[PDB]
Amino acid sequence: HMLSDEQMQIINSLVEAHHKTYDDSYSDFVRFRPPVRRLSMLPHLADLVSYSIQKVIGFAKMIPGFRDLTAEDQIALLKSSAIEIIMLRSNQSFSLEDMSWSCGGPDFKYCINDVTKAGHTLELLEPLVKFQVGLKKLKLHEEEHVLLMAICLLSPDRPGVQDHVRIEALQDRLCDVLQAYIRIQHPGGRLLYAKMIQKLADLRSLNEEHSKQYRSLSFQPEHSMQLTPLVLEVFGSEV
Amino acid sequence: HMLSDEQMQIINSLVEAHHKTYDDSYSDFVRFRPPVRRLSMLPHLADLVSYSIQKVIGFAKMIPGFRDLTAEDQIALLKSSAIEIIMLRSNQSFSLEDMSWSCGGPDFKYCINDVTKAGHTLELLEPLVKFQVGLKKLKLHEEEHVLLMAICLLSPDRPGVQDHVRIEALQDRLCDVLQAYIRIQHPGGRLLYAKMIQKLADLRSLNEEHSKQYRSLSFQPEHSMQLTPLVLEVFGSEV
Amino acid sequence: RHKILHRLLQE
Amino acid sequence: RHKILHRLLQE
Ligand SMILES: CCCc1cc(C(O)(CC)CC)ccc1-c1cc(OCc2ccc(CO)c(CO)c2)ccc1C
Ligand SMILES: CCCc1cc(C(O)(CC)CC)ccc1-c1cc(OCc2ccc(CO)c(CO)c2)ccc1C
Repeated sequence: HMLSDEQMQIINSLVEAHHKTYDDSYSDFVRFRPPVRRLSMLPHLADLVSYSIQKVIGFAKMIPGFRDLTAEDQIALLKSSAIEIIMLRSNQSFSLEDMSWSCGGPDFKYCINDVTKAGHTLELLEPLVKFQVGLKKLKLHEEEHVLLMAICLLSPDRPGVQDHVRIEALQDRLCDVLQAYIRIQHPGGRLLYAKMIQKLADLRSLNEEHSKQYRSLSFQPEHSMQLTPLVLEVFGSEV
Repeated sequence: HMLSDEQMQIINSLVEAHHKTYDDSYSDFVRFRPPVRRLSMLPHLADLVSYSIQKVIGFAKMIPGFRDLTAEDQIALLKSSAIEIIMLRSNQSFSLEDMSWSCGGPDFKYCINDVTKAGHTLELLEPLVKFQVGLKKLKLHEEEHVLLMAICLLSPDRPGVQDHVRIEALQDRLCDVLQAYIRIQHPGGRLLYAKMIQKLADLRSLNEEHSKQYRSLSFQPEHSMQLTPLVLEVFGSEV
Repeated sequence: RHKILHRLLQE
Repeated sequence: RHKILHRLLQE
């Protein structure tokens, strides 16, 4: 068959949102606390992550439907998915060659080593890199990649969610367009969709691992004082 | 007369503390969020101020007596005096020539203009600069300057203070050494002491002004999210 | 009660 | 209850 107007209107709506919240020049990175190669990277990455949360929020506010959800639900979804949207969006700059996140220039190229000095262990970094690679290999389309982020953020199976009905619908509406688009626009994507969901599944484990470690760091004020108000609030455990 | 051993032991104790918490190279400034000349300076100055709080604390922990006070009293004194210790210590880098704070190099030279873009108004900046100048003119000695900071931090007339007795004593013990030292070691300081106290008095007004403005900014999350955990905690109103 | 998240979510 | 201030004040 072929996508409909509605299905398409959504695709253009998401894609526009992403271009508007993801700067390809990375010119904002120069404004973060400088990277330093005892958690010497924590300041710079904290600022990177904080900055990213801001973008993920801006992206969400533009997803059709999300804005009509209750402020409470919006938060529930963000606080539980944000970390995953960041892992998904960071892939856009992940490079298989040097196995790293190459952003602005040389200063903003984060190796597996750099990332180590931010308070996280291989217990997370190993699977994370694994994830980035496997995903980078799916050579998804900008439309598929953008959808996947919207599907992950509109997962009703997140703690704190109230209207576990309306959201379930929205996600369903998104999941179709993806299955459709791939069927129609992505030659050789006969097995893509299924593969993309397995990725939304891996994101839960990463989410899990990061949360444990985040608590550990978060408890030591000499380390939490290095974070940002937004990072503390979103990754915090306040209800 | 002439200072005693005790009086002197304190002077060397304070002076050593200051040298240990005030880096003359300012090499740490490069690690702050870069300055940008809509509150473009807020990030860099927030980091400057946060960094300074850390130093003021380290300085306090080394003041003879302070460490024996109750953790509660230590906090009461810090939270209420910190902002003043920072205004006093910043004078060490204030330059009468260009009427600015010249720190590291050109990047870390803050004009009256720069400081405007951090969320503060002339309502505070005007008297502040006025203060810095009048004080810079007293050409105090490192021993007098260091004492003055210790006297200001050990002011018992601060909200939250419990042991309003023991502290009153410590401050008294400090105020003498200053009156003595000046009498003995500072030619032409016949009127200095009195002039220095008038400065501890001006610090209360500045403290006052800054607090009002800090609240204003602090209430707007788009601005508070730019601050640091330590700045929020110390300048916050938690009891 | 999530000061920042709320502010960023409106506008 | 002033997490950071306490940590910095000890040591
Ligand atoms: C998923 C892990 C996210 C994370 C969390 C933290 C903290 O938990 C530390 C306390 C919070 C600041 C510190 C560092 C990272 C972290 C950040 C990384 O940055 C990828 C980087 C981040 C975000 C984007 C776009 O939003 C891009 C460009 O595509 C690159 C890469 C690897 C890790 C481990
Ligand atoms: C006394 C005013 C202190 C202040 C508070 C704030 C905030 O209130 C803004 C929300 C907190 C970050 C922002 C900027 C400043 C501020 C900071 C200034 O920096 C002086 C600067 C600060 C500190 C030191 C050493 O501790 C030195 C070197 O001697 C220079 C000069 C003028 C102002 C107005």
